[PDB]
Amino acid sequence: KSPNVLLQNLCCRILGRSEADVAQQFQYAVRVIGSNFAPTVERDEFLVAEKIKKELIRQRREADAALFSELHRKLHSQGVLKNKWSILYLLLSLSEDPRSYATLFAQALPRDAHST
Amino acid sequence: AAAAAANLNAVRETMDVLLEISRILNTGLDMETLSICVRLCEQGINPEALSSVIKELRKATEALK
Amino acid sequence: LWEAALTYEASKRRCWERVGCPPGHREEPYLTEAGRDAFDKFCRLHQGELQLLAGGVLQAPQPVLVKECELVKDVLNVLIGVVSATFSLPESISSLLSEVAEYGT
Amino acid sequence: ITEAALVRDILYVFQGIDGKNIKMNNTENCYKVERSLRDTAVRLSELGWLHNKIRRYTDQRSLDRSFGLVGQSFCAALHQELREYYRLLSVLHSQLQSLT
Amino acid sequence: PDDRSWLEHHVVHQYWTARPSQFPHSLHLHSNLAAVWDQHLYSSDPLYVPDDRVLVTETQVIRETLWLLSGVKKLFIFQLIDGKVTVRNNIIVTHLTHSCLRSVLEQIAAYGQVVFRLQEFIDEVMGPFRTYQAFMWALYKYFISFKEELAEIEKCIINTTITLAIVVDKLAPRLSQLKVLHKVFSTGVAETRNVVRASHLLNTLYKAILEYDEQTVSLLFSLWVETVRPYLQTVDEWIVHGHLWDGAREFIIQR
Amino acid sequence: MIHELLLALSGYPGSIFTWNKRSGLQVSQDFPFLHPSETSVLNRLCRLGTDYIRFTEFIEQYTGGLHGIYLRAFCTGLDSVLQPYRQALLDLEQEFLGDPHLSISHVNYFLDQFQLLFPSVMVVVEQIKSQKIHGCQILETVYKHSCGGLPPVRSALEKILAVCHGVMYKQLSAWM
Repeated sequence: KSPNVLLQNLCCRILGRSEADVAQQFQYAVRVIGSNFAPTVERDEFLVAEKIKKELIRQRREADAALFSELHRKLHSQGVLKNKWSILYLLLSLSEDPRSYATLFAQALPRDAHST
Repeated sequence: AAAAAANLNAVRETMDVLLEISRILNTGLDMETLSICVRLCEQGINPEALSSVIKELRKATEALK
Repeated sequence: LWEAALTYEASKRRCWERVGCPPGHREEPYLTEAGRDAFDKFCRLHQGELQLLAGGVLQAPQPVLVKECELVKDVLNVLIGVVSATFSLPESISSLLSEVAEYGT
Repeated sequence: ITEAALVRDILYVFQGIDGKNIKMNNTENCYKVERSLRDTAVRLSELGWLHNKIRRYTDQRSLDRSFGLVGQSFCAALHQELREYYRLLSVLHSQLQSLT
Repeated sequence: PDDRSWLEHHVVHQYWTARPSQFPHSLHLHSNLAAVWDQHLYSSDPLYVPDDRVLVTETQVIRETLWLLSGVKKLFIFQLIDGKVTVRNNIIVTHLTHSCLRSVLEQIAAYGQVVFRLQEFIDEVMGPFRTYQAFMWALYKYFISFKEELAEIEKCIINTTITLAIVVDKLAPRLSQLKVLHKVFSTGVAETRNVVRASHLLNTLYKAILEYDEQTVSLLFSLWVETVRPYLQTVDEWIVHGHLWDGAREFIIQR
Repeated sequence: MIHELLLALSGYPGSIFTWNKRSGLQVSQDFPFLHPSETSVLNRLCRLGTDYIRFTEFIEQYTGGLHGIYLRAFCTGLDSVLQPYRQALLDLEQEFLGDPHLSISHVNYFLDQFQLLFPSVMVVVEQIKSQKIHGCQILETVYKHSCGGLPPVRSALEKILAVCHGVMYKQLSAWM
């Protein structure tokens, strides 16, 4: 598939409507995703790994934090996920709890100190 | 063929391991929506853009609920 | 495309001879636990054995044909009395076929 | 010398068992490598040194039935915590195949 | 090609027919043990004389074993040394060293010997005694229900991989009732007159019921009824007909 | 290597781990293809299996001298306590067949829980062997040891005691 109709499928998934009932949200999606396509910051899978760890310590789950580390082992045993950093950074950003500073935690380096 | 169905095995496994990772972090995406997002992530795409659009669209299906 | 194909099926048996997530391929049940291919093949091979042990002077071809329903129609009509290429005035079917052909004659 | 041997050895001295190129040359001292990588091991070997004390203690006092209901219930807690540490160690072994 | 391929499929043809094991097998350590042990022997410098046996997989032994335990026997696994079933040590599996294999197959052959002696008893009345003849029908009634369960399990192999340690524990509440009978009938297989050979057979069951006065006890009870069955007939006959006229009798008391 | 092992720890020792009644399940061949330290771990794990082998032999004969209906009621509860040591040997093997990176550490971790249940019941079986305990005084040395100090043997021995008391309600029912 071309990427644009894949963004179209995504906007048909979250919303219950089709793309004959809305064209502003999908145009907003093509506005933001386009010209900011394909990662330009640090993309090691270790950096995002230490932040889902940070989250499961804060939820007081030590069994799930070590269950994850074996789910993290299986991704490395197979090795079929092409961008291991991105889809986990995405799932980390959409996290919510089941139930002062924070910029001194790990942040992906921006890479404007290097011409890329 | 066969080894391309063994590749289908190594993708059907990973699609369940991420499904465990999705529920322990309790993201709102079910397996169908996550299926669009993993194909997007294969092509190379900024999660800092995508999470903003998902947090935008989820803010418009609870505003038009 | 890949998650369309992802929903494929696989066997219950897991290999004791492959490790690394075998999806299995089923060791194929015994020959007396199959039939109407294996039954026909068994009949054909025994018939060919008999032909070799004679020299070709015996001649029983057709390891299949006749099936059940056509023979049942012919035997329903032989009690009226009819001739064909099956009546005149598998291989064990000759034993059952004579006992009910002679009834109609 | 390669890094892989030390990484595979050091995950066993946390149980308190010597590796191949990691040996304990003195009882009082913690686990020693047999240059900077050699220096790194001192902070990691403190864990195996501390582990030996609790493990030896819940070995002896658990099967001491003149040590009372309290003390064997103490051993239960100590042994179960050492168990949850072995849970961690099992994962760390499995994530090999060298890891720093 | 057309008949050999169908044959190669259905009948496995690697442990009763000289043809090595053919499979898309790769085997990683968890089951690759026998090759690993042979390589360990070679690295430890024998030096020569390899270990070569006919090489079966695991699930095949399971199907064979279920068939043995139902009450039919003679397979290509399990050689007889006087008629007692024991491990055929010309067959190796892809794992289990050939020595641990020896132990696990030894336990199941130890179970199979008891079923062999019970089946030879059932055979020795069909080629009457009127007590042995009445005992084999009870033994037969147990074996019918046993064989049905084992045959239905075999169908679910065609539809699933199973190993030896599963089928021993799965069939525990039947092999447990049989182990008690292995102690009771061993004194009931020690046979002058036909009425004392019936009394000594009947009395071991009579004492084994009072010993456990449980699920093996209902087995002993159902077996005891089927050999007090001739005695009730003869005692009724001695009373109401005014005579009992049988050879030396089927009742203990003589006139 | 774990199908020999999860059968060596049960009642099938093999030529590698040599069973003995003075101390069984000892390695007789050091494998160079394994890690050098792992063998020590294995021997520690092997301790558990030695007890399970001895426990089976005592149950194999049963079900004045040591014999009676009491010894066939101790064994009956000993069956039920030993059942999650049979199931936990098959379930691991089911896990191992797909996953290739898994190791001995998982088994050591998971079968650590019976090195508190098994040794505190080992003295109970050894005492009934070493003393002439076949009478009505068997229930005393169960009910004195059932108080325990550890939670597995705290709840285990009561299940065993129930069967022996159920035997004591067959004599005392025909009596009474």
